[PDB]
Amino acid sequence: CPLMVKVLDAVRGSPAINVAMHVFRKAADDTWEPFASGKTSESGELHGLTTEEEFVEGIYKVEIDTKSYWKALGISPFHEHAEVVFTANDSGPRRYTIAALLSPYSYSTTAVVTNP
Amino acid sequence: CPLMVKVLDAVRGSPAINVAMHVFRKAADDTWEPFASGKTSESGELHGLTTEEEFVEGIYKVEIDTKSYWKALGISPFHEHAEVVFTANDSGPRRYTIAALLSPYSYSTTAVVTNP
Amino acid sequence: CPLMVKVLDAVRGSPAINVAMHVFRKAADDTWEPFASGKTSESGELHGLTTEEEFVEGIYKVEIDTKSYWKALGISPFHEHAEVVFTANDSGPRRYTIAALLSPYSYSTTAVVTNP
Amino acid sequence: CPLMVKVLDAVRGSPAINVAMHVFRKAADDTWEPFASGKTSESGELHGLTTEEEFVEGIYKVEIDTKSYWKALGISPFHEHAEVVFTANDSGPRRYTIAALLSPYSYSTTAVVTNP
Ligand SMILES: N#Cc1cc(I)c(O)c(I)c1
Ligand SMILES: N#Cc1cc(I)c(O)c(I)c1
Ligand SMILES: N#Cc1cc(I)c(O)c(I)c1
Ligand SMILES: N#Cc1cc(I)c(O)c(I)c1
Repeated sequence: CPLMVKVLDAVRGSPAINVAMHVFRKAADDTWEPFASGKTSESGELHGLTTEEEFVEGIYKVEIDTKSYWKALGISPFHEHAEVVFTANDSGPRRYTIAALLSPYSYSTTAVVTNP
Repeated sequence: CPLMVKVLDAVRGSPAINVAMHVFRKAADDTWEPFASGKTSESGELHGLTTEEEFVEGIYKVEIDTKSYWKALGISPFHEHAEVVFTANDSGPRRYTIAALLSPYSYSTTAVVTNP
Repeated sequence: CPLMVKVLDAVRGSPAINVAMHVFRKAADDTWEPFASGKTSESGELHGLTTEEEFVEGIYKVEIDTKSYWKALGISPFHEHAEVVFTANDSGPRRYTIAALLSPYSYSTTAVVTNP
Repeated sequence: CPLMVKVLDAVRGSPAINVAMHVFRKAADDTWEPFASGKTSESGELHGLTTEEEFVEGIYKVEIDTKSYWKALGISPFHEHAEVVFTANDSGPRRYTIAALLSPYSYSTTAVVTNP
């Protein structure tokens, strides 16, 4: 599991559960190709998006569907989604944890990058 | 000032100056059409992106080149850029301030939306 | 304006108005001596806390009553208050902007420090 | 383990390791009494601060020594420490995870509160 995403709800002080996300990888022609997808568990975490073999060097984009999450709570939020765009594995394989901290009109995103 | 972007440097405790960004508007075929652009001033602010007449309902994307900012300071950052994607003006004109608070491995973005 | 505090509401996407705060300065016996206070304006800003002559080297604490702010909106928040503790003016006068970005279960605070 | 604190370094994209913190609890006379202390592990986490039996209702203050952390890296940061002040267990026993995301001139703190 070289890529994990964790999402927290800053309004309720809880993991953000059942948050969908779509992961793209930039292709050779500079377009976004589908890479992986899933939704967060009861812990706010999404594990198992990819494998060490599949997660090669590249530019990846994680699109977190924050709008659906807020709308289901009756909140009309600002953002369409929370986006995270990054180059991965440029200097060899790494493990990435992406955290997203969500409020209706604000989000933060942080990466913890470790060398296995 | 229908749309203003303010960028702060959370490492140095200063406005983030000379930060380049492009703004796009989503087209009917889901592609991103060029809309506005500029770079932040010595106050970290970018004013004059659009006018009220031009800034109508749509999904807008602000792509902030945070990578170039950090690289100019000799820091290898995580993100390729900071993206802010939002629907604007769906209830008629509003004034939007997008704030971005930058660190090498983390950013936060917040919107202040006011009715004229 | 040697010390200014700006407070934003990350749930509603607005300045946080009428937010009360007290500023203290640490005494030689480690107790907190009253220094300044006020509440944020309709722009979310609190100006006029001190003057350059009065604002000398020390450890300062800004105690922002975020709990009362959320309770007035019918939200039970996590924090009793948001505290910002920092040494100021140890290299002579500077100008300080303290920003606080508020959510019920999360806050961020950033400083912008400039040399006059 | 009803209280856990996790600290992340937003400059380096890593857990903040060996970060000291001191936890106080407000006494009946409105003074801060010592409650617990420790430092973060290699994962950025501090477990075992207290027990279910000892962690009664009260107002608690976690003081995270962020200044020593940055200084050891050669950075002169803004804050003396990152503070988290909260009422715990007001409606029965809960489990608290406090996360702190650190930059030299900015920090965020978020709580995840769960019912066992
Ligand atoms: N694999 C895969 C996959 C990638 C994307 I981008 C998706 O939106 C979905 I649904 C699946
Ligand atoms: N923001 C944030 C954040 C909160 C928790 I709890 C984490 O484990 C990580 I990694 C990041
Ligand atoms: N965080 C933050 C923040 C700081 C400043 I100085 C701003 O003007 C705005 I808008 C947001
Ligand atoms: N128990 C305990 C304990 C509480 C505090 I506050 C401390 O600063 C130390 I050192 C230990």
